[PDB]
Amino acid sequence: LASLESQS
Amino acid sequence: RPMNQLYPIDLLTELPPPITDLTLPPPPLVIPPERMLVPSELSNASPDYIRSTLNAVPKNSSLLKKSKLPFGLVIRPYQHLYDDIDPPPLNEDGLIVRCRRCRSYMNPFVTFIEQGRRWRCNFCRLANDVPMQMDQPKSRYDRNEIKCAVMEYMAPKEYTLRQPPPATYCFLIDVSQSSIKSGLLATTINTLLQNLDSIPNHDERTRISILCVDNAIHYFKIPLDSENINMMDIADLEEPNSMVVSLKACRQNIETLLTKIPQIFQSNLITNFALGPALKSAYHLIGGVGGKIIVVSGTLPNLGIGKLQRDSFYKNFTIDCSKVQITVDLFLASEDYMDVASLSNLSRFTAGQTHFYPGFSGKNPNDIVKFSTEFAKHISMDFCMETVMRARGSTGLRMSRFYGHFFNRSSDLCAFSTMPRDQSYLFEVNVDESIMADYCYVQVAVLLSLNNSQRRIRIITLAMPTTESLAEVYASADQLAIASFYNSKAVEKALNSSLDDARVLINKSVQDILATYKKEIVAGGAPLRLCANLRMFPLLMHSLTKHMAFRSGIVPSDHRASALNNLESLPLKYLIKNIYPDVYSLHDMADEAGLPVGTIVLPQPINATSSLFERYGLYLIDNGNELFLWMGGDAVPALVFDVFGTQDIFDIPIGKQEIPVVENSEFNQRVRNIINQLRNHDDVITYQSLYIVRGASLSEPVNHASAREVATLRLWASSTLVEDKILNNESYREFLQIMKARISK
Ligand SMILES: [Zn+2]
Repeated sequence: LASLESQS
Repeated sequence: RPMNQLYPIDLLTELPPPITDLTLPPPPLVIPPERMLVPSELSNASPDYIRSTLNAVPKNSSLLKKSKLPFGLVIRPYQHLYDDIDPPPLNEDGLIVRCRRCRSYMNPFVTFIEQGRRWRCNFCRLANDVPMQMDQPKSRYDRNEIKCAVMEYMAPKEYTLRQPPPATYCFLIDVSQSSIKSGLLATTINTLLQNLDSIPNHDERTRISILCVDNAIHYFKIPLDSENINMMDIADLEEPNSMVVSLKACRQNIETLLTKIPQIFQSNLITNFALGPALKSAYHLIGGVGGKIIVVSGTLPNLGIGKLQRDSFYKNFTIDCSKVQITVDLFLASEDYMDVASLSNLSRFTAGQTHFYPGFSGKNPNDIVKFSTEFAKHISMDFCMETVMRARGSTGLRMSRFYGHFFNRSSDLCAFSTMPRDQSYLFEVNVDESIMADYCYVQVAVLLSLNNSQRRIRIITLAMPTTESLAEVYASADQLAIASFYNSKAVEKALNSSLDDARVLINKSVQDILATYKKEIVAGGAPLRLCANLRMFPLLMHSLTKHMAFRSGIVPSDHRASALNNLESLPLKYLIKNIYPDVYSLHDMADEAGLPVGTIVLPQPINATSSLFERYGLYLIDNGNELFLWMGGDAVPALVFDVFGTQDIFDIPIGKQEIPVVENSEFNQRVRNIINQLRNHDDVITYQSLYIVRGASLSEPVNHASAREVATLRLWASSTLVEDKILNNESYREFLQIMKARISK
């Protein structure tokens, strides 16, 4: 879900 | 600029210590109105959400290493058990302005350049394009992200992979024999029964499940109330619909079941509790969407995988949980060994919590009260799911360590399968490259799924001045934050190295500082110098060493682990009180004290030393865990009367018991008043039991049985006054002297 928080 | 100034003091001249400082706000955050787009108090982050150990950040590494002051962040995303209380401003339009490179969020510290067409990121100075959407009767400057440091957003579709989950609860209950006789089962059932409407159900979707466990795992199928018991046993310990049901759609049935349970295992003679297998059962029961497995027990795991003796299967369980967003809560209640040191790892690494009830026994009407209250408040607590928290730092700042309950392996990202409301956290910050600007910043972000089927993002942006002046670094140090930092370092040193190492570490934190201030800052005699804003640090670290979590001497394994678990997750305000107690002088209480202003007025606190305990006075101690009502042995029959009804002080209630209501005694009402005020908190579930202790008189009579029971109280209560010499540990006065001796030549 870091993928989502970073929105990179 | 208005940089906070150094206020030199002599610690040796402040005894007893000015304990009123424990309640002062940290040093100011010196930021002029220009650095802020919309200058207001709300423009910079409040200390209630985030507190830096340093509010005047060293402008480079060499200066930070020289200060010997740690750089950390006490972070507390939520402020109350229920979200409807004092929430931050909420954004709904869906516009989320974020820097293309660092990915930080739009905040009060960005700068609009070139006709406000593009914004310069305050974290990485990149030039970003201002969405034209940022100007749709209000302007861009009426938007929370630009007005507030602490605000929230309604996350767009691209911040969710799957649809927000329903709050799901699985109660893994111990129906073994130890649980029947202690009454833990009854108390647990009754409490669920009395609070099925206290459980959060903001979207009518909350789902519940129930597992009773002894040597086998007992399930239950629950029909919709509309279509009007089924117990499914499973002894194969090597081994959905209607198991995890809608609290609303099956309310009566859930109630009907809960009422029967106690009858079922009523004559249970089995002493087994297959926690491990039960956990896996619960796991498969909710792994689909994720949720909370809440365990209640008073019997050490003794069957199946995970059994313990007077492990590491759990540590693997937590890793699996991180995969399916599951959190584990533990309520351990019994007179027998429960190995909290080991079970606490379940909660610890899943973002949950562990609560231990030493000596629990339904035979004591007061035991039930504590467990029941805390349990109820616990299940009434709001929480998030699929949450992840990250702290970004401006150029030069790096988050290195992360403390508190949650899952974190090799990232700067902390995962909360569910994020509770009652805990606190801490991030260690490093300064790598030298900072060029006169300000550095830290932005905490929380990508969460609330228990209302909503996806949100909570942001906390903090701005701090930079400085090359050591003096300035010190003048802006947050003693309570710093104390917190070392508290965590201590829990790590212990839970990983050794208790003694911990003490050694705690005492050094104080030495390094006292030594550093001395040599790096510049008439008198021989004082112990330090600035006013750090004037409580030595006392706290010293006091910390006497805490049940770090004490030298004997401390039962469970109590020690419990103490350590609590200290590491408690909110700053409650951590300081757990280390240093609020003590109240009641017999000479002010007339307002004890009565409202429905909030009661409390007396001013007195230092934590028995030097103030006159032998004819009344004192009340609050250490955050319990309350101690100490009545001097030489109490005048009049006082003894106003409080317990009798004039005979040797007739007083002893031990864990409440104060009786003495009608036509305003004083008895004021005491009982203060007690209940100390019990009301909307940010923690803690229910503080009362222990009534009788001091010693000059003419103390014969009661050999009690003598034993009572010596234990006077001892326990005595050990709370952390300023006194206790056993092989020196007084605070001496502690200070010893330090002067060490930082000298
Ligand atoms: Zn940036």
